[PDB]
Amino acid sequence: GPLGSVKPDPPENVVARPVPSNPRRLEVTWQTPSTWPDPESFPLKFFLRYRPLILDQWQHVELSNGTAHTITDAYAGKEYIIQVAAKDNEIGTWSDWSVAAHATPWTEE
Repeated sequence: GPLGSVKPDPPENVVARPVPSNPRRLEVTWQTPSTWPDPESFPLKFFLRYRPLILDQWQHVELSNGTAHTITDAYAGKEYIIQVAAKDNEIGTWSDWSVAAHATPWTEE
């Protein structure tokens, strides 16, 4: 493609785990795609967006080099659809929203 800055494949190992010590924290962890070689030499910008299952509010978080995002803005009583995208810091090769992780922080009741 763009010879080098090829559109990064959908992030892998994308698992949103709920913190039992926080009824609103969602440890959204992930990793670079299997197709992606070195995540260091190629700063992969991850675009995370968490929208409540009761409100159509698509958030916008940029992770220049984040692989473990912790969001305390997640509702424990409602599911959160956190979609993760990929892109290259060098050349703008925006990748459409792929992985749509489903999670729910510690439902303290």
